Amino acid sequence: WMLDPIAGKWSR
Amino acid sequence: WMLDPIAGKWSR
Amino acid sequence: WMLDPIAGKWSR
Amino acid sequence: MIDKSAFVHPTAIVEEGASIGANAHIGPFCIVGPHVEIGEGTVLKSHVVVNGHTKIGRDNEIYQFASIGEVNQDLKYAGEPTRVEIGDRNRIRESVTIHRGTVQGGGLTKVGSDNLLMINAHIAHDCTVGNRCILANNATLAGHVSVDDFAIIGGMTAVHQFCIIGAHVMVGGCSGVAQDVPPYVIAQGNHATPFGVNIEGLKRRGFSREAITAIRNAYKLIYRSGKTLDEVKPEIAELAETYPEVKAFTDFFARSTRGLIR
Amino acid sequence: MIDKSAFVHPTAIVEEGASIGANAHIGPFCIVGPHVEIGEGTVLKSHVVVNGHTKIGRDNEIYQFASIGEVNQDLKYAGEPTRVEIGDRNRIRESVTIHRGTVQGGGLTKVGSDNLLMINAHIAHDCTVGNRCILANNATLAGHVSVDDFAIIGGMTAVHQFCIIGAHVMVGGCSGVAQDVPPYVIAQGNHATPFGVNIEGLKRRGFSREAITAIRNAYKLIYRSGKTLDEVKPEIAELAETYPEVKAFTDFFARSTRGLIR
Amino acid sequence: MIDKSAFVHPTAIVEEGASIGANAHIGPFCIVGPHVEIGEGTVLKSHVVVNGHTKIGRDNEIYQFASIGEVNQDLKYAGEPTRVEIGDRNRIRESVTIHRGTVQGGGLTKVGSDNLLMINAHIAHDCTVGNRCILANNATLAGHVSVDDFAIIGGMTAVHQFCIIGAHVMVGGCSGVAQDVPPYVIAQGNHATPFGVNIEGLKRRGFSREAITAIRNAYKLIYRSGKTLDEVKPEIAELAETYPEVKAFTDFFARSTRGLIR
Repeated sequence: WMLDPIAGKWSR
Repeated sequence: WMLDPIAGKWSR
Repeated sequence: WMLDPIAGKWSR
Repeated sequence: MIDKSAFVHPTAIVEEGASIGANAHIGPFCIVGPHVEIGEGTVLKSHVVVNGHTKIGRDNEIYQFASIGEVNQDLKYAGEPTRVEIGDRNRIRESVTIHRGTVQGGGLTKVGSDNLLMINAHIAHDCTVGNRCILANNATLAGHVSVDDFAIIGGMTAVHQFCIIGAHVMVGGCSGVAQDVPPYVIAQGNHATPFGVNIEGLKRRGFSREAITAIRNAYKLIYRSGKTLDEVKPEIAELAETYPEVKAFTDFFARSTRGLIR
Repeated sequence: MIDKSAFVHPTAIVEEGASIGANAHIGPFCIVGPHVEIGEGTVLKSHVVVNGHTKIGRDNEIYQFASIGEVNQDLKYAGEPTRVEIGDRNRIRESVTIHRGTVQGGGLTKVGSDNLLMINAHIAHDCTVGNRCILANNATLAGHVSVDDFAIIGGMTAVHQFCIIGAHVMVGGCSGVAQDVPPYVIAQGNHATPFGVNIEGLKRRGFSREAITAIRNAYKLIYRSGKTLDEVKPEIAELAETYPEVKAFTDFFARSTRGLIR
Repeated sequence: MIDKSAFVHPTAIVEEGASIGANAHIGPFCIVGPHVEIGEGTVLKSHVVVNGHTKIGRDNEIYQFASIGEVNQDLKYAGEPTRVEIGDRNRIRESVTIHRGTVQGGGLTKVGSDNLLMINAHIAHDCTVGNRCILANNATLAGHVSVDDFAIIGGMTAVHQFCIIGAHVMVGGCSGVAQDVPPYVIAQGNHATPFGVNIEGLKRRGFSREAITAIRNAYKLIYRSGKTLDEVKPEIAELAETYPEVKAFTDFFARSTRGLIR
């Protein structure tokens, strides 16, 4: 999965 | 109208 | 009391 | 090569290979890397770092403590020769960061012309910013984000990876944008939701009364009709046959990958 | 002129015309423009840009990567010789930005004395910051904002254009302040709303029990009585006849242009 | 002393007493104070300030406009010789600030190894950051904060003084963390609340199916059982007897001073 550190999430 | 870019608005 | 300027509070 | 009419401050470091245009100004303590091209009349005030494979247009003003073309923050990036392109007449303010692309994201971070990038605005790898945009203080575009023409992104707003901010959009301050924002829309909150049409923006930019009404009608189709997007797409395309400004919705729908803010 | 007792680092650039006071310290890689006045004992640590028509007082400490007196971010600004005034004993931290005024806004950005401006705090054109204030990390004052004495603005808080933050106010972190905040009030949220009186602040600053009670009573008139502001104004003025600390409300009401946070 | 294999740019200022390791690189316009130790292979790109009693490990990359070891923002700090320790292989991005400790807080700000500190991340006095963490753009740790191994703190998030962010935690962007976050938890909002277990993080870091289920069961004890923390502590300790990954909860409970986010 893609990490989006700015959003603070692992993308679903 | 006045733009407030920090608020992200056109002032009413 | 402790000031937390980042939180913007006086700590209880 | 450095044009004979360019000014390079004695304290600046311009590496051999850099291309500096006519009447450009490289201020004190700037660093310009060997793969950088700086266009005619562009000014680096002082304390600016520009590196990577980076092409900057004409008449830009880049303020102190900005970092342009730098290695991006993607953990996948491994030093590949990716690129930054910046157009003309941008005002790029103190501490702005514009990072190079990743191979995985297409190799290019792009910024158009006549933009105002306010203090500490961030343009991550693989973003595309159009023309006449405003990114307010601390506005942060995560990787792979598109910001279309005339869009205004409020202070401390973060746009999540892969999202599209449509043309003439107004994003309120301290928002978190997790999905795509259709053109002409006011968006606010965390996560950001729609709050009608940016009527004042359309007025100021010369949109006709008929165009604004049509745009409002398209907005209502998307958000008020109660129908799914697949149902309303042909209705919007139908409407665009009379009012060409409505075609912006169609073009946006074709690019949208994260669904619409609602 | 540069006072004989001032230190100017060999790498610093102080332009002819700048006035540098006794025992001031201009650190490495600083830039000081020709219209700048830096007062006795003021320290620019390193990598500081000070320009424009800018007067800075005594015993200030200005940290690296700060930008003081710089061209503001107002799209209306066109290079007019506007001003910045900064008082004494301010601690101005890394990456703080303080921008010059606009002609339209009165020509002056002003900061008082004994303030702490934390990392990346922003003071836009035409702001007025009083004395003994704290702006926490990334606190952002939009154009034409007033922050009165002793006010504390939390981390990542944005104050919208023209708003007044009253004396002894506490603004919680990550707030968005869209209207005026009466003195002595705790404000939080986006948009910010009131959460009672800053009792601890008043205690620490030597306010009497009677003064604090009166202030709480005034707060209740504004927010609990259910009356309009026009109704409660004379009641507050009446109360101020006995407790002079309450006059702060009256003085604030006279300046307020955006209405009160509620 | 400066190792013979270190590079120090002619424009850099390395003060006598600084210790610069083998194959380190001190870029243009950097300032390194006399109490600084910079380890083997560490790179300061350009325009970096490092001062105070500050020890930095091996193979770090520190980007332009970062301020490391600087005087902290605590109004109680009075110039005491407090410290910063930074480990190995950290990527410390543009405008990051890492401040020295206070005597009152223990005298030390500490950062481990293999961290990514994104643009304008702030590590205040007396913080302790572990290993393999990510602090996203504008992430702000107030004084005395602990961030445990593998934790990720989203963009524009503020962690309030004294709070603990547990191991493998995911904090969503634009959050305000006012209490302690147990290990393995997803936290978001202002004030931040829990939204289940960071399952994807545990997967990526090699946690077994059994360990993840046990962790989820512990989460349910804390947040779903309806019992108080004192009631569930021995139940969690009981569970940890079979699944040692659950012991992280126990160890965290012992350190927690501000109560748990709920």
